[PDB]
Amino acid sequence: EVQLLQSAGGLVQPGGSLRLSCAASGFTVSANYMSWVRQAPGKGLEWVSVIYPGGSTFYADSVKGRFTISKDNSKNTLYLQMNSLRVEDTAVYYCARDLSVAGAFDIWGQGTLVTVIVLTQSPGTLSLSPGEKATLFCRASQTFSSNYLAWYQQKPGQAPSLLIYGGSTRAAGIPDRFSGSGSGTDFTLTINRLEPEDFAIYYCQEYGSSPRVTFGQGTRLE
Amino acid sequence: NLCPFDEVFNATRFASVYAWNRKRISNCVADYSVLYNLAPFFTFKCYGVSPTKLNDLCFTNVYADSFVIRGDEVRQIAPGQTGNIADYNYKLPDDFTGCVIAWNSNKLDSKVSGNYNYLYRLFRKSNLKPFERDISTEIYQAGNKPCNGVAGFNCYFPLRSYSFRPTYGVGHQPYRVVVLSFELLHAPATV
Ligand SMILES: *[C@@H]1O[C@H](CO)[C@@H](O)[C@H](O)[C@H]1NC(C)=O
Repeated sequence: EVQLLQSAGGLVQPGGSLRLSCAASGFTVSANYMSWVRQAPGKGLEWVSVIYPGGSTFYADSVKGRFTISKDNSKNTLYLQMNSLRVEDTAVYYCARDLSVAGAFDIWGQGTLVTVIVLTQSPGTLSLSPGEKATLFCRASQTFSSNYLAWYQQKPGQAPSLLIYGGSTRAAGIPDRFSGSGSGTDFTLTINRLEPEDFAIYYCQEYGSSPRVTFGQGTRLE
Repeated sequence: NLCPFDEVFNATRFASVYAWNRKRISNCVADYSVLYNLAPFFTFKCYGVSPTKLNDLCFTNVYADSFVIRGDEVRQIAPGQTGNIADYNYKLPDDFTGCVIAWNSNKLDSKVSGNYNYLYRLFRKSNLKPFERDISTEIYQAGNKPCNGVAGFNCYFPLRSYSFRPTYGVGHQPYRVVVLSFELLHAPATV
């Protein structure tokens, strides 16, 4: 029943610093990997930073520096230091844990928004009455491995989670609606039946190709 | 006496990352121009000393290490920098003398079903002291619970293999890599 709690916000006009306290239960920051992903308002969500157990850390390629992730084993609380920012930095910040082989970004907190290989989803946005089989296809460019694919569920007002981690074997709480099977560069996401919580946005996912993790823009399914 | 370093370079079997082969050279002479010139291995870029001056340098003994890693990992294999494999599996002590050999033998490395004989290690409590291996099959627990030494959700098995195939994007197919180190001892240098 591992859970996560953090809080930050405000700052309608620029504030140089801001610190959010990612406090965890069931695991420690020194235990395994820690990750951060920010979701811009109505835009694609991208990777920013991961710390490696033992001290090593990498930051986002888009904006090198200006951040500082520090791992505190004393408090069990993860803090991400800011120096100062500009516009477009604002987004809801999620702190999450990853292991990248049997689970990709397994458990996420609730998050909050600060203020101041490519995957392309061919089907696009689909609206459909409940009761019909649906499919989603993810297009790539470097014909990577099937084991590196992941797929995610997102519902408004709910922090997104995962359904299948490897693209072949479904994670805990298997749905008999979604399925994972891929050939070549395109990996099929087919759906059997539609449920009220099922009508939602979905993102193709790739992990392990590099220390940085890439996401897709996402498509709306309803 | 000719050295078996050419034999080591031209070897059918390389061990995986988690356990790297090690060979030593004694009372022998090694012509380094065979490595200096064009080889079936494409890349010869390395840092130890000036490669041309190698002839006149007196050196005691030679260490030979080989393994199989990924194409991007070939970038990170260099010393003085931090990577997931390097910090956890194979670490090069900085200021070392001797240098690195890199190439892609994709034709033999790739397998139709996937050559899974090659392995890596991605779970450890802390970092790794340079020039030291931990070939441990021990179940790894990270979170609060110890798992009683059994497979569980929080703990995980640290060892897991790659995924290969005959046709793949460049830079991700396995790369065979051999490295060597040079040093001096008080003993008569047998080189
Ligand atoms: C292996 O390949 C090298 C590269 O040309 C060659 O010099 C050598 O004779 C071959 N055989 C052995 C046993 O090293």
